[PDB]
Amino acid sequence: ATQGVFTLPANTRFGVTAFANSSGTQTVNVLVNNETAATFSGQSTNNAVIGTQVLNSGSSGKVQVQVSVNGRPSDLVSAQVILTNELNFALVGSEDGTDNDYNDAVVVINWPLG
Amino acid sequence: ATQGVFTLPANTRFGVTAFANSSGTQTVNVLVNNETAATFSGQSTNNAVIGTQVLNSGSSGKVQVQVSVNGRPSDLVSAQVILTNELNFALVGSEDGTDNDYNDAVVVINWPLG
Ligand SMILES: *C(=O)C[C@@H]1O[C@@H](C)[C@@H](O)[C@@H](O)[C@@H]1O
Ligand SMILES: *C(=O)C[C@@H]1O[C@@H](C)[C@@H](O)[C@@H](O)[C@@H]1O
Ligand SMILES: [Ca+2]
Ligand SMILES: [Ca+2]
Ligand SMILES: [Ca+2]
Ligand SMILES: [Ca+2]
Repeated sequence: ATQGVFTLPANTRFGVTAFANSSGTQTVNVLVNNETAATFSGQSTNNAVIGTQVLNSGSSGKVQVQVSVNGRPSDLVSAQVILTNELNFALVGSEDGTDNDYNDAVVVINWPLG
Repeated sequence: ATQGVFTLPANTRFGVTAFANSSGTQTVNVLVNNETAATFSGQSTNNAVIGTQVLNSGSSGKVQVQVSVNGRPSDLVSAQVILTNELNFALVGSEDGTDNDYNDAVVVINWPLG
């Protein structure tokens, strides 16, 4: 099934943050309305933040997260969680190798802000 | 019900990251084995990271997140979500006022690392 695609409320500010836990350099692309709005790149095996950004969901609200390592797309896992019917989380995990820990690039999207 | 308390695997490294979305300074306390392991403090209305760190779940694996503003404890919402039976997220939201957006301090715990 398709992973890493989330439908946010339109024209809403959201935060996106990426962590790295891999020997390979992780590249995270954040797509809004099917067009690249942010790109994070970095390497770390200690959960270092390779990028954090505030974006706008745009007119369609469609937000897609893509992860790649040296041009090869990573396998993604994703889910959305809503707490007390207000606080939203869009979580993405990714695997670039064989150990299947799916933390090589961890992307957290949270909204609302402010 | 009790919120902000998660049972992690024992002696396991985990990342903890806090965001701020409020006019008040957020004080986030991360407890391990009922003892304060880390304290984040900052103010932001644009989802700025007021703290990110790698900690150890300890001999019991008990991790508690506490949030307070000007000494007054905030109301917490929390849940844990596991993706592909391996990737773990512990999420915390907090409310310091009356608008009930529960993003004033957002804490995300993720494991495993590396
Ligand atoms: C090799 O590059 C694979 C890779 O890096 C390891 C340090 C570990 O994080 C593994 O999960 C990751 O896929
Ligand atoms: C005011 O101090 C309350 C406070 O700050 C606002 C800017 C908004 O973020 C609100 O949710 C927060 O509780
Ligand atoms: Ca991996
Ligand atoms: Ca890894
Ligand atoms: Ca609030
Ligand atoms: Ca707020």
